Amino acid sequence: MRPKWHKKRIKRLKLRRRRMRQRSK
Amino acid sequence: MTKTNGQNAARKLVRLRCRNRWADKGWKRAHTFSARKANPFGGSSHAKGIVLEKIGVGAKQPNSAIRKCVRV
Amino acid sequence: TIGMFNEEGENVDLYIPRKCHATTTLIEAHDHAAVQISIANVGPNGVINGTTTTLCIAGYLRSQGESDHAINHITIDRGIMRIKTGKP
Amino acid sequence: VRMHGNGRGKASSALPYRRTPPAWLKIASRNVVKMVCKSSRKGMMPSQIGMELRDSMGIAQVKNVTGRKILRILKHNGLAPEIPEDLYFLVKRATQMRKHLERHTTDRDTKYRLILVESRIHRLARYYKRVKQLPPTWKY
Amino acid sequence: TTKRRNHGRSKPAHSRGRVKPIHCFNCGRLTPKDKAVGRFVVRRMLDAASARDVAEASPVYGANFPMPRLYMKQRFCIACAIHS
Amino acid sequence: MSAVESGSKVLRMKESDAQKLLAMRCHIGTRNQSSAMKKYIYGRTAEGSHIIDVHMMWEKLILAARVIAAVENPKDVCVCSSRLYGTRAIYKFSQHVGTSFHGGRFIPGTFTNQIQKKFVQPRVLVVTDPRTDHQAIREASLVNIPVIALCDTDAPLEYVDIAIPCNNRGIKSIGMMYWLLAREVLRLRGTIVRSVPWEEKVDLFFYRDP
Amino acid sequence: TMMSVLANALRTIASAERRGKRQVLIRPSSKVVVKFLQVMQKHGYIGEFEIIDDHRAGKIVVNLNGRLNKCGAICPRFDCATTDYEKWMKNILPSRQFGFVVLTTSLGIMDHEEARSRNTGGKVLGFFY
Amino acid sequence: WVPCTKLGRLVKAQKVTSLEEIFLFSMPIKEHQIVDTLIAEGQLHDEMMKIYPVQKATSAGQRTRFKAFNVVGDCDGHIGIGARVGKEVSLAIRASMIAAKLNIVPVRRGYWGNKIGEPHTIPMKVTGKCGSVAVRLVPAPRGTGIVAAPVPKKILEFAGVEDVYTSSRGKTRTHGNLIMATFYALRKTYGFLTPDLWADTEPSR
Amino acid sequence: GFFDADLSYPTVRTERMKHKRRRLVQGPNSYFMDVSCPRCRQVTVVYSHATTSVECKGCSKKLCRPTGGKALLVEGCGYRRKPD
RNA sequence: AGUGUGGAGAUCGAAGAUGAUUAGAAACCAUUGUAGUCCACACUGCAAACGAUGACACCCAUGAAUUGGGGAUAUCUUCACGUUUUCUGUUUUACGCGAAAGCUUUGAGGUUACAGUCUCAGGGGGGAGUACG
RNA sequence: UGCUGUUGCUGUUAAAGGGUUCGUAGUUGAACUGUGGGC
Ligand SMILES: [K+]
Ligand SMILES: [Mg+2]
Ligand SMILES: [Mg+2]
Ligand code: NA
Ligand code: NA
Ligand code: NA
Ligand code: NA
Ligand SMILES: [Zn+2]
Repeated sequence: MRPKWHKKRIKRLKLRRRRMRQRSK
Repeated sequence: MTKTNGQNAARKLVRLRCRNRWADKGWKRAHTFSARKANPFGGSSHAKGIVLEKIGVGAKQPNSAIRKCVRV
Repeated sequence: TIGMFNEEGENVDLYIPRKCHATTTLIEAHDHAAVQISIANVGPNGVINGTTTTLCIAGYLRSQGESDHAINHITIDRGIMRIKTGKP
Repeated sequence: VRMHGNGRGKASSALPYRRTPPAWLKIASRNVVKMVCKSSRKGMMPSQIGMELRDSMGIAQVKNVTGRKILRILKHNGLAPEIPEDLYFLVKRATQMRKHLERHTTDRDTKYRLILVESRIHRLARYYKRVKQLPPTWKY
Repeated sequence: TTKRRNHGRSKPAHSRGRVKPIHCFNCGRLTPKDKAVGRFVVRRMLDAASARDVAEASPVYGANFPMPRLYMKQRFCIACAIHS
Repeated sequence: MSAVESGSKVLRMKESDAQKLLAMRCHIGTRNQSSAMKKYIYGRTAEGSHIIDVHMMWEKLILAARVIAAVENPKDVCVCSSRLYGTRAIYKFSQHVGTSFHGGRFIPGTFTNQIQKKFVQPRVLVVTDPRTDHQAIREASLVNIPVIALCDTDAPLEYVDIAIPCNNRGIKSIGMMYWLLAREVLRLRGTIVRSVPWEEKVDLFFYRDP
Repeated sequence: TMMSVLANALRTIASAERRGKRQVLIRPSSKVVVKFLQVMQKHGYIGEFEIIDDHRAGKIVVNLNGRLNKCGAICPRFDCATTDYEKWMKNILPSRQFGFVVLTTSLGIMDHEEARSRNTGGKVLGFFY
Repeated sequence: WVPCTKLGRLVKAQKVTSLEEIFLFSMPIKEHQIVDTLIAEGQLHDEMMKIYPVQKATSAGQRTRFKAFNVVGDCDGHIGIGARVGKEVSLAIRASMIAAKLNIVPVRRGYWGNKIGEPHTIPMKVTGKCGSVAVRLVPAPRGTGIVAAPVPKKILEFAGVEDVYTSSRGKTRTHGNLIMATFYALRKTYGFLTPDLWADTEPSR
Repeated sequence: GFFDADLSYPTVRTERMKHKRRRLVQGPNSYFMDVSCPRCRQVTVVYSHATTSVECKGCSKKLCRPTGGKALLVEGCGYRRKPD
């Protein structure tokens, strides 16, 4: 797909991972 | 152009080669102690094991066959 | 003395190429652009003397437009043209 | 010109090959030396002294008439400036720039130019201290 | 694969950094001024058939006094110029 | 060569030879100017016209004669002119000497295609205008043929060897120029010791309207 | 900023020689430049040259006779012993029959054939053939 | 044989009976019979390296043609190469041999150090380039042989060189350009101005 | 033409057009003059490319005028060049 | 573009709303409309941030032009312009080089005939500019 | 295997010039003090 859209997907996943790590810590 | 040519510039050339040598996939694998850690044999040429199951692996296209394999 | 001769005393050169009269460049067989011009000599009476002067130029000079300049300089040195104008 | 910026100009002056003063100059070297001391007393800088001598007196080059340079004469008489002339004019420019900037704080072009003149001062002051034309531990 | 040595605009290797964009005449797309195709057009208000009728019925316009025209400068994007 | 061997000075730009060049305007050149021909340009007059020095123009004329007259077979040499103004000049020039001439549009491949029945392999090739005779000059390079050309002020002096700085744009200018060359070559060969004057008429060389 | 006068001077001659010129102007000059030219003149690779004085680093006008193919400078000036001569000819020279490598020794500036005769080493300066 | 050129007539009339006359005046050769006339039929060996097909896509399919490469030489200082195309592989073979004989070029040979006996090596380092392939030739001492790849070695033997060092770069698997680059390296040996030919050259008519 | 130039001995017309620092040997471009003053009966030496104000004794107003190039001479005076 | 605090709010306009379109329209089209857009101060430090071409210095063929300054010697009004040189910029149109497209006094030239000085990156394609710190 | 390139590599479009500058260690850095004479 579009590399910009793929980068958006990566950013969303990283944000979700950061939130989950903060809540789980 | 892409080089230093000074007479007293041996230190720069030594560090340039040392750093760029890590870009070799072959050279880095030999000089990294993490090598042979993921190798099941542990760096040796042969190994012994116990046969536990028989499997059949299909051939990749454009070839059609069942390759007889064994899980050890 | 032109050519290469071994210490034995035999000339090994199969042939001797011509040399350009402008830049001393060896004329090669594969040129197919170099030219040779013969200029006649005329005696006091006004008639040719039966012989000619030969000069050769390379094909590179012709292909650059500099052949005319070289000829106008070679002919001055050899005496087939007057370098300056007359005096009233 | 070239130290800072993209300028590549070449304007300058070319000195003559023959360093013999012209035969029509009737002034003795004693009068020339006496005349650069008077001008230095007026408060003029060495560069301004040479231009006044050249413009309205016929002395094209002092070194070719008296045999010694203008700053050498002033140093012998103890009238040389406290700090070198080129360093003095650079410090004067930087002082006026900072006075301007304390009122027009959004002038971001003059802040870039101010950075360049102070880098020039540090490179210049480092050279004078090495040749001992400035006191050690001199800071701007 | 470079298609044009000027890259479709009149801006050489490095003499400017940015040029004010303008709107296309038809679609309104924003394009740099030096890249947009620009023409100046002067046109007659009426065609030959209509001009004769108006000139005959007008005590002001005629053989000596000519009729006014419309002068405009038109800048188009590269797509709108080809289609037109 | 203006300077004759042994210092005879027989071949020189006499007074009578001078008026012929100025009468037919063989020194008036085009307002354009090329770097190759800059040496042969003397100065610029009114209306931007450039003038060719007569001395070097005359000097190049004699050299061309010493080359044309040095061939054992006069029929070997070929003279070409694609411009219609030079067709008359090239014809009657060939009549007195014995060279061959061609006019019109140059069929390409004449000097290289061995299959073609019009194969011509001269040792000297002469053209009227280098700009409009590019096909003949270009083909001459591949076969080692020297070229003698009549060059105006603006001229692509490429692959040429002997250049005659003169005018070749006018009817009178072209006809006059071949008269000097035709008159010269016969004198060197020995047909006439002086030929002063000569019963041959310049207007015969002129391209009268057919 | 120009860092080597000799490298700049040798590059001007080679460029002018390739274009088939008759004279070339060299600017600026020095003692090493003039000494290098005298070695080329001794073996007949160039003609007469003139040095013009202008109360600064002067200029040299050199006459070329078409017998020179290429001249160049070696930077940095590596040290050459009496045993290292064989390796230098085999690297930067077209053959073992012609060409010269110029060295600066305690005796002076000379070609490698002369230096080997006097049993001297030095620093490589350039070459010509 | 009916010669169709002035030079061909001279070789037919025995006026020009030496190959160096063509090389001296750089006269182009238009007929292969001139070489056969000027060289004995027993001292001219010809061999063909390889033939590969080339295809052009058409509306209904493809069209295939064959290209052939030929090399000739006397093993004494002459070499020529040629490459022609034809619809039939037999026709391309015939045309290649004619073309090679029209590109005969002299080759200069020299000595490595001591000048005794007969020449055995090229005089100075030379290189030739065609496409991305470049071949460098270096003189070698006596009793070394041809240190070269199998394709360039065959060309060097036909030329008459006995000892040489070679090297290559680029895509050497493209044998169309590898053959053509070796030819330029050898052809360049007569263009170098060594001090043995500095002056005292006389012209001729 | 027909003459080959020499770089060590250039012709007059070639050297007269060159820049002062581009000549074979660089040199000055200026000179000095004698001025009889607008009203003073004295003699003054004035530089050609003078940038500072220059006055007289009996007509001490202005002997020249500064300019981006050669100084502009004040009218009603006498100027003559000097050797060297 | 985005963030914070105070202004301002004409035009346009992410989000949203209502029409069209479409098997379907969340879109392309139409009418609106909030944040934005504008200002001051404080953050952010990224772009097809491109000439996809690091900085300094030398040589180099032809014809165009054009911007700023200076030198010498045909017209107009009561400063502008014409001709030829010159220094600095800024563009168009040969040897040589390149796989080619193409570059070419302002190189991608002067390089297997390989050395002017310094500096930043690359080593088959993905995983991935991802994980851990 | 000049695919680690000191000898000896690539960086417009194939992998790869930093958005632009300033700057310290470091690397590099213009010319000159000199034609010995005679037999
Ligand atoms: K931009
Ligand atoms: Mg709205
Ligand atoms: Mg890329
Ligand atoms: Na819409
Ligand atoms: Na804002
Ligand atoms: Na970036
Ligand atoms: Na190897
Ligand atoms: Zn549009």
